[PDB]
Amino acid sequence: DYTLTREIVTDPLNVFMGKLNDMVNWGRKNSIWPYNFGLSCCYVEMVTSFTAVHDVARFGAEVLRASPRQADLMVVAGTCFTKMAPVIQRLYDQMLEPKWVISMGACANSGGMYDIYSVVQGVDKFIPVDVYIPGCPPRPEAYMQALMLLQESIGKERRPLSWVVGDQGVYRANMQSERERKRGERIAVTNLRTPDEI
Amino acid sequence: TDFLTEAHLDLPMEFESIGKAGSRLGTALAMAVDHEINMVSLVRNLEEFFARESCGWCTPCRDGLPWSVKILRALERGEGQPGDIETLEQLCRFLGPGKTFCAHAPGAVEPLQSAIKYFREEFEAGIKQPFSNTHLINGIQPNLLK
Ligand code: SF4
Ligand code: SF4
Repeated sequence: DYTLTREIVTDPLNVFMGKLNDMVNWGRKNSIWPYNFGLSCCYVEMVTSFTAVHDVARFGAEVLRASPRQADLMVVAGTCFTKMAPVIQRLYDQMLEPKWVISMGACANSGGMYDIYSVVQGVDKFIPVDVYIPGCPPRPEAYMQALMLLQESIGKERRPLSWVVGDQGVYRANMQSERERKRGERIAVTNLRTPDEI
Repeated sequence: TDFLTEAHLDLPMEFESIGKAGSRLGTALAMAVDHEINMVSLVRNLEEFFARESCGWCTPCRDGLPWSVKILRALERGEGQPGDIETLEQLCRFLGPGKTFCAHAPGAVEPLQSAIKYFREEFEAGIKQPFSNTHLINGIQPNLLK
């Protein structure tokens, strides 16, 4: 299943054009350049993922950019304060297509624990989000897991190959939810280690 | 009425003479206890009578006499634990006149406090196991109080 933007449609995908679109998607998913944007504590765990003990550079996603023009992925890692929300909107608008969004942490997801007068309740109030990470903060390996989820989402999407030839619509795969995918193994868990030991 | 020892046999059976000795004249129908009677068992029997003859109106008698009964049963069986005699002493203190609705519970706690005062060695002999109110729950480390 797919979602159309320019509507729920089917898969539009010649055998050379499909392979070369797959190569485009493979190159996009193996070359993701995140934007350097520090909001709150979630950014500290994000740059912890950038460091040597985790080495997110292995996935090719270490190239941190101070310019939104050269960044493909925006990781909203922190609280969306009301004064910072126009800044986040302007930085998102300054990015170029294709652009992806990962909300990191409960603040970016929904507002989290700050249902307060000066906090926007989630970055999806004004910016579309492709991957959400729960946690406060999510650990760096959770950020890496969200990165892999973003790569699976990117590798299954259909984008305009050129602005002069072909359909210019953007197709996003309506993937299965991770909750329903992992419900088979999560419910079967019986015994966990007791909290008294290490 | 409070227990009295052999040395108290010489004072006259009057209200103020027995009252100054730490007991009550009562009905003046005395009862003798020989050396073959365990004082813990005797006070257990007395408190079983008093706890089962509570009318149930007021909290200290109704809910404190059975606790003393259970403590005395544990002491008679040799299953007493530390703090039990302290609990009995506090029960005698808090079931006195004015604390309960009528005078049944002060009369109940007179023999217990007198026997603890005069025959404490028999009550301490019943304490033979450490205090244990909780069982261990797997996965929860207990708060180890000192
Ligand atoms: S979700 Fe928690 S850790 Fe992340 S920015 Fe909010 S308060 Fe900080
Ligand atoms: S002290 Fe008297 S009023 Fe209170 S429960 Fe006992 S018998 Fe009843």
